Amino acid sequence: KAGMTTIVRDLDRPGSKFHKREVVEAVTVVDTPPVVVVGVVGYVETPRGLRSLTTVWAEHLSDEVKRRFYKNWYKSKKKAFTKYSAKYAQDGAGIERELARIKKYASVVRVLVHTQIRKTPLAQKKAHLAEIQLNGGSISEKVDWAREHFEKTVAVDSVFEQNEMIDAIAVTKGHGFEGVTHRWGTKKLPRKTHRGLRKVACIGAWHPAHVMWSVARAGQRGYHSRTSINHKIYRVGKGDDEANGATSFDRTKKTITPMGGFVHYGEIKNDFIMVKGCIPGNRKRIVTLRKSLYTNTSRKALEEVSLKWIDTASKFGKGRFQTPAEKHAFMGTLKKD
Amino acid sequence: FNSSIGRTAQGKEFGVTKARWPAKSVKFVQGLLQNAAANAEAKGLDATKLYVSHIQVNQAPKQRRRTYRAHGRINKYESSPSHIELVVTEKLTSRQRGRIAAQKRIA
Amino acid sequence: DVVTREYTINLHKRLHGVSFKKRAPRAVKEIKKFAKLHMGTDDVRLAPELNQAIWKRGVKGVEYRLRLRISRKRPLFSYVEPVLVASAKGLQTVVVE
RNA sequence: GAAAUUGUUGAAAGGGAAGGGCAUUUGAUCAGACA
RNA sequence: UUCAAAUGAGAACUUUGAAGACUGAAGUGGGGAAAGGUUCCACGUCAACAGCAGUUGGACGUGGGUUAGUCGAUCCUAAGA
RNA sequence: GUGAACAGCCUCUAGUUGAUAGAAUAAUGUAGAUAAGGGAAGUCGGCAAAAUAGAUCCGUAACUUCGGGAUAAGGAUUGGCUCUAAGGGUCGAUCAACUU
RNA sequence: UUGGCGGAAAGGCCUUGGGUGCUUGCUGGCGAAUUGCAAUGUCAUUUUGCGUGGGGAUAAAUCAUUUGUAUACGACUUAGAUGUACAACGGGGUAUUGUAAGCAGUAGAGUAGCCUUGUUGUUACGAUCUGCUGAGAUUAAGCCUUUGUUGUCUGAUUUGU
Ligand SMILES: [Cl-]
Ligand SMILES: [Cl-]
Ligand SMILES: [Cl-]
Ligand SMILES: [Mg+2]
Ligand SMILES: [Mg+2]
Ligand SMILES: [Mg+2]
Ligand SMILES: [Mg+2]
Ligand SMILES: [Mg+2]
Ligand SMILES: [Mg+2]
Ligand SMILES: [Mg+2]
Ligand SMILES: [Mg+2]
Ligand SMILES: [Mg+2]
Ligand SMILES: [Mg+2]
Ligand SMILES: [Mg+2]
Ligand SMILES: [Mg+2]
Ligand SMILES: [Mg+2]
Ligand SMILES: [Mg+2]
Ligand SMILES: [Mg+2]
Ligand SMILES: [Mg+2]
Ligand SMILES: [Mg+2]
Ligand SMILES: [Mg+2]
Ligand SMILES: [Mg+2]
Repeated sequence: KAGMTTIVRDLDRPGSKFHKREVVEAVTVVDTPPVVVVGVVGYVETPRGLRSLTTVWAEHLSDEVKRRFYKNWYKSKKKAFTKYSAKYAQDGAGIERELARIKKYASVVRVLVHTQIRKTPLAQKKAHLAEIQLNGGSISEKVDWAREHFEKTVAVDSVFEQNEMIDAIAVTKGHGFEGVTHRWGTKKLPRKTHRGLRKVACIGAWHPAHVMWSVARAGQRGYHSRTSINHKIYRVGKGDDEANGATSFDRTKKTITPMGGFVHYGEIKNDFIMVKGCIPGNRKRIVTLRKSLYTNTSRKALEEVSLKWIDTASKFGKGRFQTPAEKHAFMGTLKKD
Repeated sequence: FNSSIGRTAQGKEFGVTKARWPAKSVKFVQGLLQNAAANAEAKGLDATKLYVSHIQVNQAPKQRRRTYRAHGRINKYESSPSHIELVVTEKLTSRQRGRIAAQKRIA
Repeated sequence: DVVTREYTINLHKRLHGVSFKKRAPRAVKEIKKFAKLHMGTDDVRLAPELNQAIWKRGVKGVEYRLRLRISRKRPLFSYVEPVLVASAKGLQTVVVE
């Protein structure tokens, strides 16, 4: 997640007062460089639930993924996957043997992918590794697809498209220990209250002689897992395309990055996804975008969205200019130049 | 004696969460370790083999002061002294017999 | 080894949001921490002339920038002195022969 | 130089108390007849 | 409150210098009545006391110090005894 | 010095710099504060808080023991700078005050 | 040893070939005692340790330091042994305020002084105004960026089927 901005578009909604009229909406931008496939995993149905049977890794792994396996990378000998790579040094009978096992027994196939964290302006340098399920085709086709994509990159435009409802999964911003008044939204006690007023006056009756689980108590606020659904994609952005922040109406040559860069994040030099509304999590946090679990047809979806204007003024203050050229034209020459 | 004390990451070496840095008690122990090593050298023991084979702390008689409380009351205000000592050192029935006899001549 | 260099320390960002009664004493400890980072010496000694420069405008009137001369001498310790300049702006690290 | 209470060493047990009664297993320890 | 030096086995707290501050003349200044009784001053010294510390102290040990014809008491009488 | 002022605020002389410290800045507190639109709907009750505030000029009701009520209520003005007028002492001259 | 099958916790089942042992399917020949008239009369499989020799493999974690997407303390998330490395400064961008100091002016309500009484007399005092000047200052402390400058990069502890 990089940050938020504003867009202007026409509303296509018959029967509404603002039909065929411009509306102003907030959007969230997610920086999405291509992910790299580095393995596959097969799952077997069991009376006790799904069980992973075998994992097969790619022959070569970059230092980004290898950093995930270390806590003290700078002191390590970097021996990870050194003996496993020897399985490819032969004809490949060992690798082919495990792939046949996945084809024969597995009923669910997932691929191990990792982000290219070096392409972001972040300082982490350690990539995030995750499993993504493959849908479509038979079990053999899924394994063959995973095998051919080892050490390759998959772009975001091959997964999502325009005007598609997606779900965002992330961890919310943390706030530490919080009192009941803001953690749960209980009423503040009168000003006359002795011993403090940001509390719950009665936490339980005499019987049962215990505090119940359903009573509001002070504790940790934030940093929770959340799954927010039904977010429409407004734009699938291209990293190498100049005029990312341009529309068919604005026609100015400008990228999606606002003047001065995204606050606390930086510049967007990769592909991005523009999502209507707000998304759980703060800036610089890793997020997972997932396709919807059902076919939505409430006419809020299926609507074709065409952006007219994208705000690129500075978010570090009351920004007034979209581009440096606009500032120079309005102000003229300065003593600095 | 660790009730309601803080916890630190430096306790993971000894598999605990609660640990502290009692500087004053450390200095008293250091002085006695120095004295014991000097005594060992005077006797003629090998310093490289010395290990602490005995160390023991006992309660000394308390030293008493007074503290003043609300509504004109007086409570005690006492110290807990210690006694410290340490030592360093250089590092068949007849039926059973018949069965045994039978087995000897059987193999 | 023994070396003398001149530094510019940004005290504005190091005293951001500090209680007014503690800003000048905090600047003393920040300078000692600053000398530890660059010279790697546990012992840091501040000249009384530098102490006057820090407290020039009261307990809460510390300058935004200070020009410091740091000398590492003989196991080793760092000695910090002020440098008399019109302004501390636009100066980078230089080595003093 | 007793008890409450405490340190060290040794042995033993411990899934929201501990202690007790009857019986036996296991470990440790011990008197009595060799007429 | 801060920097440095001196002393010391040991210094956030002792001494000196420098800096930053406060009381702001109905004072955190300069004297007294009552009450206390050597707490005054010098040297030596840190077990206990100064609810942290201590080389410092109204602490501990040993000594020194209060000079009137004119300042008070003394004399007079008050309510009263 | 400011000002009506032994008010509050700052300084000179003189005297102190003494009250366990270091690090961090969660909840809940104690103390000090600010809030869009509404304006007592809160509460036993405007509790608490807010508003008003010096001075000069204008203006001031019922009632009344004629003394009051009264700062009733209700309005206006206030910096800095450069000037002007008036208000004195001693013997035409000469010298010296902040008041409007 | 050959081949096949079994993934629900497969760790098992079936099969090919030869070697070697036994065979009570049938007929023989030797041995047993004394544990004294019974005494479980000791024939199982659990785990671990120390010594033999026959192969096999040559790492990490924690503390300390650092980061703020985290945080009462622990915990969490990052970085650091030669580099699209990290840090401290500097430069640029982005922001906030609203035109710095200094110098100059035939700007400026007016009032004084001098000789030379000057058809802007000069010289002093004078809130303020104008020009240089959308200037100057501040800008990550939880903003972005960097072919510049100067540095930094082997301390401690513990873990084995
Ligand atoms: Cl009492
Ligand atoms: Cl609070
Ligand atoms: Cl932390
Ligand atoms: Mg809410
Ligand atoms: Mg009350
Ligand atoms: Mg913003
Ligand atoms: Mg407890
Ligand atoms: Mg507590
Ligand atoms: Mg008390
Ligand atoms: Mg009392
Ligand atoms: Mg005795
Ligand atoms: Mg006892
Ligand atoms: Mg005051
Ligand atoms: Mg003052
Ligand atoms: Mg004295
Ligand atoms: Mg004490
Ligand atoms: Mg002491
Ligand atoms: Mg309001
Ligand atoms: Mg309002
Ligand atoms: Mg009401
Ligand atoms: Mg009500
Ligand atoms: Mg009130």
